[PDB]
Amino acid sequence: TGAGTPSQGKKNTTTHTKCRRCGEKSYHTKKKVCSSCGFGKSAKRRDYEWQSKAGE
Amino acid sequence: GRRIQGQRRGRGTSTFRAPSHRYKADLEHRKVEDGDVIAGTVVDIEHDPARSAPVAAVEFEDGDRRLILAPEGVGVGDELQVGVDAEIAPGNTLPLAEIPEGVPVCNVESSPGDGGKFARASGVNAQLLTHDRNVAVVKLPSGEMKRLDPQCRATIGVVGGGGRTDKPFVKAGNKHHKMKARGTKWPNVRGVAMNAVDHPFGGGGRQHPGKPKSISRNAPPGRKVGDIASKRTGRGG
Amino acid sequence: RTGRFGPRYGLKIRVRVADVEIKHKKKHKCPVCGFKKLKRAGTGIWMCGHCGYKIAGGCYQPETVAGKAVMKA
RNA sequence: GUGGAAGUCUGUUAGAGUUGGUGUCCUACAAUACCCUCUCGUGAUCUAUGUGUAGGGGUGAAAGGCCCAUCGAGUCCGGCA
RNA sequence: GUCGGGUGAGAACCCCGACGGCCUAAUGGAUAAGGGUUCCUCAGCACUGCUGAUCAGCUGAGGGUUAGCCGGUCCUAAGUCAUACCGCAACUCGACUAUGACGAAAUGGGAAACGGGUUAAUAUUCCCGUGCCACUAUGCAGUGAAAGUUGACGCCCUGGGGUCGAUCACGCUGGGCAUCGCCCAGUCGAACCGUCCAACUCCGUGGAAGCCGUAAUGGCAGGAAGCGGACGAACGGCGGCAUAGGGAAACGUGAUUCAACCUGGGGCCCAUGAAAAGACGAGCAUAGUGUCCGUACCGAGAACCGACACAGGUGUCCAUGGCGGCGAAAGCCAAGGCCUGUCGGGAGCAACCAACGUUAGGGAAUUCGGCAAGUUAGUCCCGUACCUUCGGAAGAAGGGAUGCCUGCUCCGGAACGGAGCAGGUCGCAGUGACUCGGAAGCUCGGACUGUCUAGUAACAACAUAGGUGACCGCAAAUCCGCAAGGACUCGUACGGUCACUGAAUCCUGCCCAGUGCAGGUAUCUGAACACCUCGUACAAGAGGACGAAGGACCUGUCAACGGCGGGGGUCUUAAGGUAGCGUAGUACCUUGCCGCAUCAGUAGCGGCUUGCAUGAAUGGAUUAACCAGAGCUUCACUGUCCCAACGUUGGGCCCGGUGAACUGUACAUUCCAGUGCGGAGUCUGGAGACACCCAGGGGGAAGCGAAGACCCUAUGGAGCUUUACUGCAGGCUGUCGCUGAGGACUCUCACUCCGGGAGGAGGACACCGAUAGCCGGGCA
RNA sequence: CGAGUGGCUUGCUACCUCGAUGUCGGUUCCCUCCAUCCUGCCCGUGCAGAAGCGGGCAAGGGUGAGGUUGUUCGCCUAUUA
RNA sequence: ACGACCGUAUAGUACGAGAGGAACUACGGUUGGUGGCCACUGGUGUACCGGUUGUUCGAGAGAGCACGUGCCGGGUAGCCA
Ligand SMILES: [Cl-]
Ligand SMILES: [Cl-]
Ligand SMILES: [Cl-]
Ligand SMILES: [K+]
Ligand SMILES: [Mg+2]
Ligand SMILES: [Mg+2]
Ligand SMILES: [Mg+2]
Ligand SMILES: [Mg+2]
Ligand SMILES: [Mg+2]
Ligand SMILES: [Mg+2]
Ligand SMILES: [Mg+2]
Ligand SMILES: [Mg+2]
Ligand SMILES: [Mg+2]
Ligand SMILES: [Mg+2]
Ligand SMILES: [Mg+2]
Ligand SMILES: [Mg+2]
Ligand SMILES: [Mg+2]
Ligand SMILES: [Mg+2]
Ligand SMILES: [Mg+2]
Ligand SMILES: [Mg+2]
Ligand SMILES: [Mg+2]
Ligand SMILES: [Mg+2]
Ligand SMILES: [Mg+2]
Ligand SMILES: [Mg+2]
Ligand SMILES: [Mg+2]
Ligand SMILES: [Mg+2]
Ligand SMILES: [Mg+2]
Ligand SMILES: [Mg+2]
Ligand SMILES: [Mg+2]
Ligand SMILES: [Mg+2]
Ligand SMILES: [Mg+2]
Ligand SMILES: [Mg+2]
Ligand SMILES: [Mg+2]
Ligand SMILES: [Mg+2]
Ligand SMILES: [Mg+2]
Ligand SMILES: [Mg+2]
Ligand SMILES: [Mg+2]
Ligand SMILES: [Mg+2]
Ligand SMILES: [Mg+2]
Ligand SMILES: [Mg+2]
Ligand SMILES: [Mg+2]
Ligand SMILES: [Mg+2]
Ligand SMILES: [Mg+2]
Ligand SMILES: [Mg+2]
Ligand SMILES: [Mg+2]
Ligand SMILES: [Mg+2]
Ligand SMILES: [Mg+2]
Ligand SMILES: [Mg+2]
Ligand SMILES: [Mg+2]
Ligand SMILES: [Mg+2]
Ligand SMILES: [Mg+2]
Ligand code: NA
Ligand code: NA
Ligand code: NA
Ligand code: NA
Ligand code: NA
Ligand code: NA
Ligand code: NA
Ligand code: NA
Ligand code: NA
Ligand code: NA
Ligand code: NA
Ligand code: NA
Ligand code: NA
Ligand code: NA
Ligand code: NA
Ligand code: NA
Ligand code: NA
Ligand code: NA
Ligand code: NA
Ligand code: NA
Repeated sequence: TGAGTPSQGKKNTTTHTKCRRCGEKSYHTKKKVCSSCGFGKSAKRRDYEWQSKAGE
Repeated sequence: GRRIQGQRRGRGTSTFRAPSHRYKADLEHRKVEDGDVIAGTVVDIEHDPARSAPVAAVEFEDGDRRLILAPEGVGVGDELQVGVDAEIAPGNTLPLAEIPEGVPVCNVESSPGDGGKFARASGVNAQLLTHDRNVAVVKLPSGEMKRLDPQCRATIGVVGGGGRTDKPFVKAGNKHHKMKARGTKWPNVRGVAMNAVDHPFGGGGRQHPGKPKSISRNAPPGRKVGDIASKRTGRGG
Repeated sequence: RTGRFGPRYGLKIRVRVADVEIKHKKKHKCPVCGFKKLKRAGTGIWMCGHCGYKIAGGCYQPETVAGKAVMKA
């Protein structure tokens, strides 16, 4: 079975959804964790220094 | 290279775990305050999914209902006893001290009260040889002479289901069904049939182990494969 | 017997399956009563269709060479 | 004669698979398609949904196969001009 | 699709009718996910729609989803999270143990709903009628009340009960046809309340010594049949519901086969087939309460995923519509749906191409190869070789039959079930289409079913049962973690870990020198601490004594890595190739030699065989069965070939509409020669050459496509290996701390483990922290 | 032993292309060369004839079908001017 | 746009001890190639006519579908070898 187009047909599973805390469609309803703000994993807000250039 | 299969095992992932939730009971000798008065009646005989051997359901006088590691010859209606003063008949459990030397025994405790550790598989048995006030010498199924506290409890008789190993599996499918009830990854791909990256015996233009198969006791995991600290190999001599 | 295996598996494998299962399926004499009405109910489990007595025995035989040594000793 | 076993047979039942045609297509209907042919089809079977295992780590009946068109070490951003 | 017609400024494709077709597990009906308003109405055509459009899933504006009894909700599953505890430098990190919570919308468990009617769009939700459940209140009854039952369960075979459907018979109602007398539709009516009860189990009677019974197994003096009785089923029968409802009308009665549903019997397991909430147990009247969330529509060749109105992908239920037949098969046809797998018009419609039919005579001559195509075919009777693991081989092979019509026989309760008989009779052909094996032999490989390179490899590769070796007594062996801790393990040697070989059969020789592992070890070597000597008012430092693991040394071990020659009638380096097999899928010489077979055979098979460079679990030989595996031979077959022809359908060609891409330094009508960085349309010499356009098959533009995969180069990269260099985990071992009392010893008090506790085992060891030596491609 | 011609083989060289001039063999279809295998016309003969052998001119036309092998080559069979 | 071969007469002759065995010329035919043609033979011929299986239109009659003829039998014109 082709890994491309033919394998795209079984994709009717809902995972990432609108997050209660940040509003982004990143709340993974299976994991109950937002990949954008960290809701469900961290009280503190998700954020990293690599999200911007080193000297900025 | 990559971690070898024996290393994937330890992580305890689904593939390597036993289907515990499907198991029936943790066969252990009952705890008796003392006196031995404790007796019960066999209510049924069931199949043990964790041992491919029968097991007995018992109702004890004080209302307790527990499955028991069943020796051969136990049937519905029989009355089993557990205690120092328990009669000396198959199916009963008592300390090695109260057991007459020369009698076959099973489900022997390693240390008094641990509920039984030795001789529990199909058709096996231990052999109480010597007594004493300090040491009870038992011969385990492997043939080893084990010195045990005479206070260690045991069950009279040989474990039920003897002869299971006498019949060949005949086909892959039968192994399959058994393997599905154990904490084991099956089937087994030979190391020499793998790539170098996956196993120390992997690689090569043809199949053969790279070095000799006898590996030192001190070899680290990932390398300890083949014949571990073999004192000898082959059949000759 | 082993006839269900057709021409598969080889001699030893199926000669032993037939041997084991023929003994396995033989009429067995019940320990409680004395009637030859004991049938295997499963792995190591035996029962008398006459009185219902359910016993622990060998895997393919109600009595094993070792279970017999017990009675004596 | 009865009985109805089997990783048993035939079988485009459903369903699974993918041998040949090196056919059609090859700015495609399609970033793996179409047709004919062909294999399995009560079992180590096929399948939905839920669920677990995460990157030198998984998973692998082992082909360096697979881990979202990405694999002899995924993807994203950063180190980095 | 066509002919008429409707609307409109405009009609091939928007709508009506007729005629003609397509779809039958779907192109029909109901839905899960997912989409998210795509649903309905009105108004529109700038956008989207493979052409057009008055149409629309498009544009704009409005409207639309109604629940005690359908789902959610509640329960618990694999498993997940939170808090506590502990770890970690630390945490948004981490395992265990407690507690708590979460975790199933088709498709787990589960209190209760049916029928009719209604809208443009909802509907077990609204309306009408009827029924039912739970909780609470009032009243009567009741003291019972928690034991138990249920929820609640695997795979295979099978009996009985039985509804719908389908079919048959006959009657009634309506319709169709019009030489007959046939053919089609209908003939209805729920939940619920009540009642009936087969099977199973049990009781009494009875008293079988051979009877009873089954599809089959089976049953019995431990009490068979028979007889009587208790308990006891359907989504089933029956009555009510119902001068409810529905129908234009009639508004039937019986039967067979019987999905659903109910209830039994048997067989299998080295496999044992959830749990919890809840219900029952545990009466009745009346009344009150029953909130919250979902509900439109699509569910796909246009509403989902695939950038698209994508020929791909995507779960469940309808598996009982008719004929057919073994059939959920083909073919044909209903119901229902559709003409939207959405561009048309024209040319006997050329060449050429895609699918395909038929080809005389020959019959594999084609070709690497029978690739492709063809042959055979269903059912019954007869008959069936070598070989074989006695199963099989086998549908071997081969031979015969096959329709229709008339009258019958047999099996069975019967079928609109099956098996036969006699006579008549038509065709070239009776499995008349459809469905539907070509067959046989030799050799190689792997035993077999199974697995695999999603996307050029399906194989001989992997797996497998079987054979074997290794480790370990459980405070284990093996493995994960930095730690706290963890998998194996609800396990315990008939175990489970680590490896090799790979069914069966006959077998599996010799070698322990090297390497590996393991055991032993007088002596030798062997680190640090402590100790002794020298040195230093101390210290650095030098040296000694003691000596663990390890090494030297010795031994065991090849189904451990591997080895099995040259020379002579021993030497390297331990042995010197045994049974077998052999020009091999291993044989360089090589098309070896002989034979078979063919006109001719580098092929194939058999024999020989000094084997460039076969050989025993790096398994050897051999082998029935199996195989989309490799090679060869024969019969049959045939457009593969001799050698091509004609035809069919879709294109191609012309016309309307729509309308890209690749590619482009410039110039460019070239050809023959030459030259040039040695492979020129363009330079040189000649030749030829009026321009433009259509169709064609692709000679050239070293045609287009891709900063060559080959090769080398770079003090480039990466994956992999090892007795490369250097280090790092991990294991072993000494020492110090925890750590205590009296080169060997006892004890108990820390500490560890077992025990519910009492207490038991062990014990200054072990664990842990620190350090030293050895091993250490496991990893960098 | 000596002198040459060709550019089919092999070797040598490293000029051309590594931002690619698609491989061997086969096939199909076209043109050509002559160092002529057959055919035409001739010369010599150890030329009686017949059948040959050798040589000259000559490229108009012909030079086929098969068995083994991927083979080119080559071996083999029956036809053939 | 024609190449080549076989056969007959020549002739059992010339030649030759014999065995054997020509030629010029004139004829008939074959093969390969070439161009054209379809009276003849043959192929096709989903024009057409018949037979017949399954199913549907109630039967009959007459028809649709079974891949672009359901299958089988025959086959005109044309095109062809
Ligand atoms: Cl096992
Ligand atoms: Cl719902
Ligand atoms: Cl029955
Ligand atoms: K190049
Ligand atoms: Mg991928
Ligand atoms: Mg346990
Ligand atoms: Mg079996
Ligand atoms: Mg498992
Ligand atoms: Mg294996
Ligand atoms: Mg490999
Ligand atoms: Mg390695
Ligand atoms: Mg091997
Ligand atoms: Mg090997
Ligand atoms: Mg099968
Ligand atoms: Mg099949
Ligand atoms: Mg899943
Ligand atoms: Mg590889
Ligand atoms: Mg609409
Ligand atoms: Mg409108
Ligand atoms: Mg919940
Ligand atoms: Mg449910
Ligand atoms: Mg609707
Ligand atoms: Mg709806
Ligand atoms: Mg469409
Ligand atoms: Mg022919
Ligand atoms: Mg040939
Ligand atoms: Mg040929
Ligand atoms: Mg073929
Ligand atoms: Mg009869
Ligand atoms: Mg036929
Ligand atoms: Mg061979
Ligand atoms: Mg195989
Ligand atoms: Mg592939
Ligand atoms: Mg295959
Ligand atoms: Mg393939
Ligand atoms: Mg293998
Ligand atoms: Mg094995
Ligand atoms: Mg075994
Ligand atoms: Mg084994
Ligand atoms: Mg040979
Ligand atoms: Mg050996
Ligand atoms: Mg010029
Ligand atoms: Mg380059
Ligand atoms: Mg390379
Ligand atoms: Mg490198
Ligand atoms: Mg503990
Ligand atoms: Mg390395
Ligand atoms: Mg080119
Ligand atoms: Mg010349
Ligand atoms: Mg010429
Ligand atoms: Mg037709
Ligand atoms: Na290897
Ligand atoms: Na029999
Ligand atoms: Na295919
Ligand atoms: Na990585
Ligand atoms: Na970067
Ligand atoms: Na249209
Ligand atoms: Na009823
Ligand atoms: Na039918
Ligand atoms: Na199979
Ligand atoms: Na050795
Ligand atoms: Na050795
Ligand atoms: Na060897
Ligand atoms: Na297979
Ligand atoms: Na043809
Ligand atoms: Na060209
Ligand atoms: Na690499
Ligand atoms: Na270039
Ligand atoms: Na070529
Ligand atoms: Na010539
Ligand atoms: Na040849």
